[PDB]
Amino acid sequence: SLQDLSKQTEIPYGTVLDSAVYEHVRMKGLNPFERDSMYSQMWWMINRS
Amino acid sequence: VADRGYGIALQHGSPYRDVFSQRILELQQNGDMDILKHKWWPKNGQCDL
Amino acid sequence: IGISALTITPDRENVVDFTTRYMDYSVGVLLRRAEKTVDMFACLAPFDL
Amino acid sequence: EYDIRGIQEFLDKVSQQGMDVALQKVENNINKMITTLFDTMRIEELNRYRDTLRRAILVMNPATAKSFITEVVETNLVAFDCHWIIINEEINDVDVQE
Repeated sequence: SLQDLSKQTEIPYGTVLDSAVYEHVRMKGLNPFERDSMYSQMWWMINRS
Repeated sequence: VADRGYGIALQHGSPYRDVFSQRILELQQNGDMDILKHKWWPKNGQCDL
Repeated sequence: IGISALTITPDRENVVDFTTRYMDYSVGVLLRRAEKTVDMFACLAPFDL
Repeated sequence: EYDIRGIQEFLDKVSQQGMDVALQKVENNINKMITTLFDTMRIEELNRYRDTLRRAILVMNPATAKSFITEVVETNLVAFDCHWIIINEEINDVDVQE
């Protein structure tokens, strides 16, 4: 599952720059009022460097 | 953590705080607090924390 | 008329009037299968051939 | 598009009575307006800003109000208790139902 993807970090994952999915993850990850924290982890997989 | 910044009391109704804000901004820009922090929390102290 | 993998998003509903949707939008992830782990000589493999 | 000289005897008269009125323009790019909040404010400040939104007034055309509300309500900046007035001279019934 995407949860089981987001828990581990030994295989990295990402997406195409400026895509709708990219900005959607950026939006999800920064929002502290979000119910499901998973995106706030995945963003730190995608935002690296 | 949020909610909190440190502070110290002074006698009510004095001109002191009213004009200290910019002086604190000076002390921040000088890093004078950072010099005091290095003093009181030495980064290469007796032990690795 | 305009038609493609077009996604209803609120910022676009301000200038074009989408119909009712014909299918749901879903985010997914691609992976490579785990090959296979078992072979007939796995009991000899602790020594090189 | 709103010529802010309508709400200019209101922003006067109200401010005798000591209400804490605040303005804000609504951008042409609502999503990036919103995420520019989360990318640039303290968590100490968000928990105060979200206390203001509980009581708000929208002064704008309905096709923007539908796209603003749907963006606020979906990102959870408003709970089950807010009260937003929505004033205009012309809302047709198909938008009263939307």
